[PDB]
Amino acid sequence: QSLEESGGDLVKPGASLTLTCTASGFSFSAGYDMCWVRQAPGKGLEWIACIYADGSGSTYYANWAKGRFTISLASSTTVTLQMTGLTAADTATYFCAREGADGPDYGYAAFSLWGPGTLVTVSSGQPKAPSVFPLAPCCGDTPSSTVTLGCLVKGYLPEPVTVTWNSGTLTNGVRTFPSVRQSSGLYSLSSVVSVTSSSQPVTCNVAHPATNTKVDKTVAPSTC
Amino acid sequence: IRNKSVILL
Amino acid sequence: DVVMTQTPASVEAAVGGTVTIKCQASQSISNYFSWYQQKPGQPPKLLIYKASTLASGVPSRFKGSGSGTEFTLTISDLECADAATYYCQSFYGSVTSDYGGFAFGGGTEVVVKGDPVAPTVLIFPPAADQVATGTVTIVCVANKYFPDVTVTWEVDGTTQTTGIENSKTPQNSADCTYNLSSTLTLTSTQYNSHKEYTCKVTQGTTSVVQSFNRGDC
Ligand SMILES: *[C@@H]1O[C@H](CO[C@@H]2O[C@@H](C)[C@@H](O)[C@@H](O)[C@@H]2O)[C@@H](O)[C@H](O)[C@H]1NC(C)=O
Ligand SMILES: *C(=O)COCCOCCN
Repeated sequence: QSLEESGGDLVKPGASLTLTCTASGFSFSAGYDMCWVRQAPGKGLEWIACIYADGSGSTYYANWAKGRFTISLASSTTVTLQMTGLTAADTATYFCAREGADGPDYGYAAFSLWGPGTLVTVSSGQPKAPSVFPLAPCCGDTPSSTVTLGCLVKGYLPEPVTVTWNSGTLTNGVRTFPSVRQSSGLYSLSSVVSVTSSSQPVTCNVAHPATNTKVDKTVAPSTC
Repeated sequence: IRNKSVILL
Repeated sequence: DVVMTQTPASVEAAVGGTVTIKCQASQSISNYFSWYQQKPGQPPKLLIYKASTLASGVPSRFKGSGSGTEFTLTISDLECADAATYYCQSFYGSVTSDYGGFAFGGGTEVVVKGDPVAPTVLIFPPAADQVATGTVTIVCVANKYFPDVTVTWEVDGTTQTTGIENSKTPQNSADCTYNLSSTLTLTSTQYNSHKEYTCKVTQGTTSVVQSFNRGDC
């Protein structure tokens, strides 16, 4: 059994947005609740709402969320969250979670199964696809049979971007750093990998879903 | 929430 | 609504040691109380429910205890893999009214102190296509180090005080080490007006310095 949230995006203050939680490996039935929990960047967990999974559709909410948020069971495998009146205070990763249970009739009011989250960014800024630049040692440096190369993913909004190397086949020793918000208000992220210089050309594969951007950069072993 | 409270508490 | 006051906000302990986290409830609550482990970029993982019951696969060196208004999580035999932020959670409600829900503590960042390791440092001049955009971003990476470092940038030996961002990976699950990426952003005019670009990474009485000369790249 697993969960996956979708629908996060960049939206303007005052906007509405619907998120979706999709269950795999199970379908909803009596005995537990499905719930949403959010987390603002760098902050803690904050519960939003739950819905009975038993088919009644009964819901209950955090006091702050009443009136702006609605949780629904849209199908036997999907929960939705409709958000309205959004401000910067609602920027957060939104998680779907299934209440755990140790008996067949009801749950134990803790969350045993979680999705990876979907990010909602409430901002007046416009979408911006990143530019990707190779990272390689100075041309004048002495070559080596092993070298650390990388990619700088510069100037995007909103988060996230994803980075893989060689279509996901290169994973050992990859360091993909947390994003940083530059003074321009746009984000940047770097990723590096250490490889054997022979018979090993490395390409970073970058994706920015908010603009439907996919870009590959093959990184030459130096700035030459 | 009241029903859940009745059950658990 | 119940408020959970979780302490400490951050704690450090050696590999093999013990960390203790306390959560105090603003009113008396039931033992429908839980603890979660969250690693950066991941969702929380349930460790304990009903105050002291271990979730499937969680070892007993995670110990939940307490009742009433004060609950405790004790993590012993600490491993580098335990580096994470931990949260308590209360379920609360009323049999009489439509009041209740879930309250989380504010979290505790756990740092696991492994062996001290000095970083190795790499510097990356801006790709040739950066300069025509009007700004360049230079990248410095400090690899595989513990404890935390301080990064200084120099341009022709002068310390930079603006245009710098730093980003640190989570602690490595095998050896507790960090990695760090530091970026210095300048206009193209600034970049082309100077020669030597230096990243200095300091760890107490140790410094590791890496430079490049623009004319050589
Ligand atoms: C009260 O709850 C009963 C038990 O339902 C289980 O627990 C609740 C809290 C939900 O998680 C639900 O999905 C579970 O199946 C229900 O059978 C009963 O109908 C409920 N009564 C009222 C009046 O809501
Ligand atoms: C709580 O367990 C479910 O709450 C459903 C909404 O409240 C029901 C009002 N009768």
